[PDB]
Amino acid sequence: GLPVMNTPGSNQYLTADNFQSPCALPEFDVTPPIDIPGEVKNMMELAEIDTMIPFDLSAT
Amino acid sequence: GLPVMNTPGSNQYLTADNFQSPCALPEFDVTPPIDIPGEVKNMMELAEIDTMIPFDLSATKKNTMEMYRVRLSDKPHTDDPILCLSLSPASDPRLSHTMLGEILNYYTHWAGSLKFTFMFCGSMMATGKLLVSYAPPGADPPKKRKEAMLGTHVIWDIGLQSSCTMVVPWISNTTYRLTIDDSFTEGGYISVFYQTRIVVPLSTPREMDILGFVSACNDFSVRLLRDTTHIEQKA
Amino acid sequence: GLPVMNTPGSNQYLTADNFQSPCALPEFDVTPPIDIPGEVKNMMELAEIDTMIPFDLSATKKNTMEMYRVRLSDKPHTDDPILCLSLSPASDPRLSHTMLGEILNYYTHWAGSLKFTFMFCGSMMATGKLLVSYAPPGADPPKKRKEAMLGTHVIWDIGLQSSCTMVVPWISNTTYRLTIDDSFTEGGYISVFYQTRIVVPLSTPREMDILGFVSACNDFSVRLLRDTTHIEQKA
Amino acid sequence: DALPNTEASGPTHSKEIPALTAVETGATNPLVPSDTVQTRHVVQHRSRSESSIESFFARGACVTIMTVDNPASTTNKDKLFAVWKITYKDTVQLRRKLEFFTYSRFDMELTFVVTANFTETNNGHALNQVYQIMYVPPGAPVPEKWDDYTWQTSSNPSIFYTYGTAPARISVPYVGISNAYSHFYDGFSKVPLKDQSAALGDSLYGAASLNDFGILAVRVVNDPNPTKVTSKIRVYLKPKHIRVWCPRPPRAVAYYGPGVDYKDGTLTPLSTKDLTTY
Amino acid sequence: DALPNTEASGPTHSKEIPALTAVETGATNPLVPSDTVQTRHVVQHRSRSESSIESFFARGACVTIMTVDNPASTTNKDKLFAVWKITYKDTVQLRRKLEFFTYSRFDMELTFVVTANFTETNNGHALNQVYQIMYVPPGAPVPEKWDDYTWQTSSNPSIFYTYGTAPARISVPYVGISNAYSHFYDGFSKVPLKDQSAALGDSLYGAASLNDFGILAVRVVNDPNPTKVTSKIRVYLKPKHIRVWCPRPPRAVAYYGPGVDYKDGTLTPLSTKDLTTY
Amino acid sequence: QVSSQTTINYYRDSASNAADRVLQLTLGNSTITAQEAANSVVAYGRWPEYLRDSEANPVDQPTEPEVAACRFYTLDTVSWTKESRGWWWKLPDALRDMGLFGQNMYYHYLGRSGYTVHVQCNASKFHQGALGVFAVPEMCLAGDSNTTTMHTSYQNANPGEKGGTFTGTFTPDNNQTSPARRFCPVDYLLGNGTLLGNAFVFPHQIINLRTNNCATLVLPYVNSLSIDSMVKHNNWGIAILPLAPLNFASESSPEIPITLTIAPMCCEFNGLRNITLPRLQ
Amino acid sequence: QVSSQTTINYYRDSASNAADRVLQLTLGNSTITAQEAANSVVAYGRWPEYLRDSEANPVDQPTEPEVAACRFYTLDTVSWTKESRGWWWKLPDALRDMGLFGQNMYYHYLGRSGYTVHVQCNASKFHQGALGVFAVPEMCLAGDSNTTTMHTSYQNANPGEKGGTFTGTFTPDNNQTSPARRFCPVDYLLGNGTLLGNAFVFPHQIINLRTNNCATLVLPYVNSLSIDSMVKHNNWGIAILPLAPLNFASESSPEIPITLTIAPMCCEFNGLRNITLPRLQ
Amino acid sequence: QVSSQTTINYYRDSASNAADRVLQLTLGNSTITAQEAANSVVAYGRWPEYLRDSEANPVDQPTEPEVAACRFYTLDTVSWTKESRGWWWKLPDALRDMGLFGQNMYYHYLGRSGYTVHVQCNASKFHQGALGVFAVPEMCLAGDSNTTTMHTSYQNANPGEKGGTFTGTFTPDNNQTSPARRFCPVDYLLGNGTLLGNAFVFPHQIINLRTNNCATLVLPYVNSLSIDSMVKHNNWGIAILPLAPLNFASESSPEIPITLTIAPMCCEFNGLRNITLPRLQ
Ligand SMILES: CCCCCCCCCCCCCCCC(=O)O
Ligand SMILES: CCCCCCCCCCCCCCCC(=O)O
Repeated sequence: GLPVMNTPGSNQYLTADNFQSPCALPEFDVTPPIDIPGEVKNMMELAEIDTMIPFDLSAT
Repeated sequence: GLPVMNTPGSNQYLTADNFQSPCALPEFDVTPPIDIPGEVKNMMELAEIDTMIPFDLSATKKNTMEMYRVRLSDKPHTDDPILCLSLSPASDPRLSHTMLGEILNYYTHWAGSLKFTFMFCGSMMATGKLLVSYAPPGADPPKKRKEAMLGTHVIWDIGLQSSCTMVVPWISNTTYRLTIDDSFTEGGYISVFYQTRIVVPLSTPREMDILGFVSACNDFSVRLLRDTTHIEQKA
Repeated sequence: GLPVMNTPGSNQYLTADNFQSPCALPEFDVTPPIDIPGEVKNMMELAEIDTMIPFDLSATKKNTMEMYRVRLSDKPHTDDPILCLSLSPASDPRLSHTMLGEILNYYTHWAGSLKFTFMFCGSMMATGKLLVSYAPPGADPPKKRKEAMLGTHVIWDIGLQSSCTMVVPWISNTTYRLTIDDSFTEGGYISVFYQTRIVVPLSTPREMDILGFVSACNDFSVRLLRDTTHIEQKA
Repeated sequence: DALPNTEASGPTHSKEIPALTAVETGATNPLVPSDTVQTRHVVQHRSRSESSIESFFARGACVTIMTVDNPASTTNKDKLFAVWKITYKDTVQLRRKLEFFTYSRFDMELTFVVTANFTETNNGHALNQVYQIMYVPPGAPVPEKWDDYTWQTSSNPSIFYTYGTAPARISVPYVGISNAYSHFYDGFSKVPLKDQSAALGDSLYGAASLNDFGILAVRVVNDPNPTKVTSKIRVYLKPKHIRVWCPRPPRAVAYYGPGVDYKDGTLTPLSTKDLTTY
Repeated sequence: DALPNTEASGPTHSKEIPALTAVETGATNPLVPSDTVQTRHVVQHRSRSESSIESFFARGACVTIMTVDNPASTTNKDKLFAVWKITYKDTVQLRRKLEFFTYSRFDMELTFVVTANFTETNNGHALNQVYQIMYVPPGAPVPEKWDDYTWQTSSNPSIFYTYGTAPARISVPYVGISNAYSHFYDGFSKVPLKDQSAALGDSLYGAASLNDFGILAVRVVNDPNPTKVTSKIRVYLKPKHIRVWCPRPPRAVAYYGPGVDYKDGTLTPLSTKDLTTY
Repeated sequence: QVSSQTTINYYRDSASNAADRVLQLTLGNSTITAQEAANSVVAYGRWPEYLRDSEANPVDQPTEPEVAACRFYTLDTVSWTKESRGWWWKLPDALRDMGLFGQNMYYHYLGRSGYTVHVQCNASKFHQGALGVFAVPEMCLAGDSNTTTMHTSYQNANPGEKGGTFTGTFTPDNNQTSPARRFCPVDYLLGNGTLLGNAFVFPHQIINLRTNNCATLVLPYVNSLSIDSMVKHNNWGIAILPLAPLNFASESSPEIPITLTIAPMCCEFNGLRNITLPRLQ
Repeated sequence: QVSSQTTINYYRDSASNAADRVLQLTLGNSTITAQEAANSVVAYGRWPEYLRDSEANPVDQPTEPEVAACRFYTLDTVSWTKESRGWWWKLPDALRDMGLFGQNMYYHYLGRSGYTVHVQCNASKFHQGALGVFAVPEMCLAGDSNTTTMHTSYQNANPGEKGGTFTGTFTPDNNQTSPARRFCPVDYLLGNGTLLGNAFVFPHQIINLRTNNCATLVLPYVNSLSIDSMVKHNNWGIAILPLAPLNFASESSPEIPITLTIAPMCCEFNGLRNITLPRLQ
Repeated sequence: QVSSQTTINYYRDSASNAADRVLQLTLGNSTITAQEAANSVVAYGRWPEYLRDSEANPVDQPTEPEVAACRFYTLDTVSWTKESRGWWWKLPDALRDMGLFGQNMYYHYLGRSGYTVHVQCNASKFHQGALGVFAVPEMCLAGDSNTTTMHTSYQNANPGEKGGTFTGTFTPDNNQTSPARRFCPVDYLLGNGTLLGNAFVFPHQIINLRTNNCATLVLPYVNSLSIDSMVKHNNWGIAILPLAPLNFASESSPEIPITLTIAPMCCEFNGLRNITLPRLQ
């Protein structure tokens, strides 16, 4: 067969790697998405919504 | 799936391999680079900057400012060399710690033309001449002006300009030289003599000083990166 | 990631595989090649250079200059062979250590036409003739001139030119011959006889000497590299 | 690249005197061998590729050794997970190579090589161990027990290395908040104001959060065996795509801590050599 | 390549006499079988490909055996890391194959095969070991302890081999300072000058730094176990892209050291054989 | 991509990929002349420039004093006796109580600026000596205590215009009760721990009393950041070390004075607020 | 790249990839004639040539003596008695005290040169013998001590023009106090440890007294280096061994003399300096 | 290469890749006639041919006797009694003392040749029987000793023209002092150890006394080698076995004779020398 050479970093689980993996539910029909109001496409969109500052974090 | 066959050399960590690895910070926005003055794109660019040669690594002077001063005088003319040093830029004790030497000690091969400059830090009325000689290896090292002239040499006039450059050419049987003091790949010898003694008028200091400088020429090069012995992590 | 399947033969070191491996000295500048006289681009080029055959590997002469001399004489004509040797270039004790034999002992197959030259290192007034015969295998080895002539033969005149070439052709049932003394893949026999005795005038030396030479012809070839038994790393 | 060809030269009698210069200015003499010697034409093959910044730094170097053990459940002593603050100033060789230059932008490539060994005289059995290597940026909670919530790695990237396989490896982009890593920083993080307590505003010299990259926490995922098993993760750091700025003179005396300090007895780098002696 | 076809021939009666020549000149006779024998036409299929320089050298050969142990921490004896000076003159077979020719430019491919074994009668446990193989060029510091600074491999290339995986392997270009490796060197590195001490200038015959390639240091990264574990790294060297110059006669008597010396009793290579005996 | 001697990138993130004597210069209302100055050094070959919006981190409109701050301030003079090892002034910490530049740098939070340093020292034809002026970037200096690291205080690490001095020999601050937290830079080590001989890698000039009596250095703004606080971070640093000792007519007490004249160039500021009143003594 | 019987290169570095009687010749002011010389051997088919700049390592202008050094020097004569095993002269070590060539090679550091070796030995039609002259490149020879290796001294390994001799039988230098450090090359082993029979791989000729009385060898400059020191490295080496012993009219004491005439060709030098004065006796 | 049901070759070496009654025939001066011969068998459908230079191993000019050796030699006759199991003649070992063919094969080292075998056996309409003639290539036969293997001698394995016989039952050569080293091929096993029934895979004919009285076989030259020694290697082998026993008029002693006539065809020789004089008795 093809000659290969396993480089360092093989057989490790990195929790930030985008690697394709086999599907455990092949042919699984997927419920189509529907237009649900309020789709957030970035976390910054949440940072731009005003929120009260708990100023008086004192004692009582 | 595809049939493969793990060849020898798999699952080994070689510390000189350019292999792509997964990013642990995906999508990480990167601060853009800015134009910072003084970008060095090659280590040779550092080897070409003159740096004082600590000539007088003897007893007291060693590890003190005095080690950078070569003391001349107004003595009557003599053939005894003013200074001497073997052209082992990476292993010579005087040249080992110069910037050229520091860069060399990270590589095991070097090949090029050196540039020894000398500056005369003396009075304005101190006039004279010197002979700066380079003698390739394979013979008796020069010890008198009689033998030094036969090699490469330059006659430096100390009248107005305070500096003189001797371009030590690339004479070598091998295309490269080892950065270890080696018998086969010797570099040669360099010496400075009085051609005509320094003559100072009256009411003038009678003890000059000349400072050396060693740099690489534009044809220099090194290869086969290695580790340096100048730094040790004690324990 | 991509789905693969390690086939058998993975993670094994085969010492005859041409697999790319990571470089441990990246960017290493390489000294350019220069035209050095005498570049050999094939081992056969060495097998085609004549080399003396140590004919007389007998008792005293063995391991001494004398082993290279075949002694002729002025004796009356006789049918007894001057010399004899089997055509086993790689296992014959005489041909084993010749350059042809040394190259062969690194390969287990050989097939081609050999070139046996003989030089007559005798006096200028020593004239005569010899019969150099090659008899393929499968019969009684020649022991008299009567039987040798029936095979291939060349009549060498020793008048002026000191040398004679016998091209031993490629007669073989197999397309290759083993480099081990073998019964099936025998090479044959080669012998030298007096056709007409050496006749020397008076006041002339009465004991000549002929030196052999064995080389490969331009159609020679070997294959299936192997190890040699001529060198042993004792302990 | 083919270095400049060494052009030919012959006898000259001019008055340009390129040999003599003045070092008082800050410009080095560009003199070449052809100027001061009779030189023959020479085709030049040598190239400076091996000496470029990448080729000079294109080699991983150990930057730390982290000890993590798996004490036997028989002994009540808790497990030892290793928290190592990210920095290249634990060693000398990589530090010395980097401290040639003042600023540097380089992507990084970290490789973890793990080893293990039994400690108790009892030659017991320990099943293959799995190590977790979690990166805790500046601010994220620091694990205090080997089995607390922080190990969930919900946002902290982490690597699971199965001992005995190929060493772990991961790349990282340039993560500096500034526009280049500051190898040296002449200043402070606080300015002691004239109208406040002395303690406030007191900060270590040349210490700034520019080199604040968080910690790296390594633990043995396996719950303790009956036999203690020690292990030592080694981190090898390779700078990729490295650009450097503002060269400096290499360190001559042995390092002392993170700063540019030197110890009392280390101030004798050079060696004895008579002035007139080849 | 298809070797020359064996052309046909027949009876001849000319006076060219190609059979007779003179060996006094240095030119071998180009005679061919068709000239001295009646030869039949033969299409030629045999090729000399297997016998080319590459195919003759395209096989790795062991060049050394390096012993490295991991003594039990119970015994105070220090670890044994192996420093082997790079050379192909430790063995004979590769040396003898190379010493056919006088000069050689060949890239190299080194493969490390490691093996391990327990030594103490106690059948203890030793976790999988990791070996470091570091190349120390000529001049770089030589490690003196298994755990000193020099092992950081800041600039020295190094391989970490996890015992039990595929043998380590790495390629190297032509690293000779000269334009070709000098298998033989007739000369010295110093010339004893008439006006200096005898000791100075005394150098070994045929010894030069042309074959000065530095050392190779191998150690067991794992800190010591309770049970000693020995190991033996074998280095197999394959010349790639090899060009050779100035052939020579192959060695006939057993080698003796690096030079061309031969021992007293080894000067009897040939074997007994009567002159007239098939 | 088949590159010359098949390079395929499999990971989206980029980090995952594989590998002359005469001189006269005028700044504002200040003019400097020198008839025997051996040309100038544009450190790193970059003239100071105003911040360009293409690389602008802050948003606030920058206050450029222009003439009122880009002037030549002459720092105090220092005697170059025979047994003097050197001096060092950190910038812009030196120009902190100099005219309106000090006021601007204390009032404004962020500030960038290049400099033009003119070192002046003149001696007769019968004098003998040579100075070396190096513009060390990010100039750090070693501490005095071997029991602690990076322990120097703000007051001692920022002498002001008075500057500092290099000591011939190291001397640990053995006082363990109230450490002096004071720099102790050895002269030949240059303070940083490197060697003086290599210090020529930095932008530099030499004032050789036989040839020239002045040294001009145009130092651009080098920093990891486009703009940074001037009260905390001292970008550059001038170090004047005598390469060859002073000598004159066999006289064992020769003194000549050395003066510095520093002119901020293309100095910009941002972030105005209450004025910094730091503790310095 | 689909090669004939898919070759893809994955690593940037290249190392990572997968696998006739009459003769008269004049040199300078010297002329050589031979009416029964059996042609010449251009060793390795390469005529000596001056260094070409395309493969020029040093920069210094080369001094080519031309006529003053490219002459035919006749080394001493040697008697070829019946019981003589051979002789060997190393080059250019032989031409070290020969005219101006010796002076040039001692004065100049680096030097390259080809040679033209003419071996002359003439005998009557009634003489019987044969010499073999081999121009061994990089000719090494075995030492005399089995207790040490590469222990030969410079003085003994460079006999000069006197040359050396091959010994019939090996004899260890048993003296352990003051070793002779002297070559002891066995005749049939050729000294190197190889066999004499194979020695014909080297450039060679045969002086067969029945046919020819001379042997001409044009030896180019072969060396790992374009130019190399001549006082250290002896490039070539001439070995004359009698293949068949001398014989004449049943006389047990026949002698004939053998002479060598060596002419440097295209000799170039570099690196002039004080003259080497080596220790040789 | 996308083959039908992606094949990429990664290794240069190829081994690494993945997976009718009337007949009258004249040869030379000999003529054969048969009015009731049932056609001929060109074994393997290949007529004998002279060696073609495209597949010629040796170089020596080949001696083709042509008419002098390509003749029909009639080997001795053998009686086919009722209780006879068979006969076998190896070729060319049978034609070793037949005319000039024997002389040529003994004189010449290498020799190739095809054959034309005509088996003749005639019986009346009242006779009952059937022979099978098989031209076994590389015909080996089993030894007689169970204590040794491949121990047969040259003399016994090459009977000559007399031929051999098949034995009804195996009988070990129990003599352990002087083993007979003699073939003991069992009739139904065919000697090789296979079965007789399958022996029809070989080129063959059947002489059925009711239909035909002759059998012609044109055997080409089959061998791993283009040309091979004739004194060592016996290429073919003729085995005549009676499939059905002879019977005639209820008579218990019926005999008829069987004759062989073998004609070498396209016989070529190489490598002339002294004549082989082998030991055969
Ligand atoms: C342990 C698994 C995940 C690890 C994620 C990457 C760890 C490194 C991230 C910070 C690196 C920045 C500092 C390196 C350069 C420097 O300090 O000069
Ligand atoms: C051990 C890991 C890294 C190793 C790096 C490569 C080691 C070999 C480098 C020098 C090889 C040069 C000498 C080989 C050829 C010879 O001696 O003939």
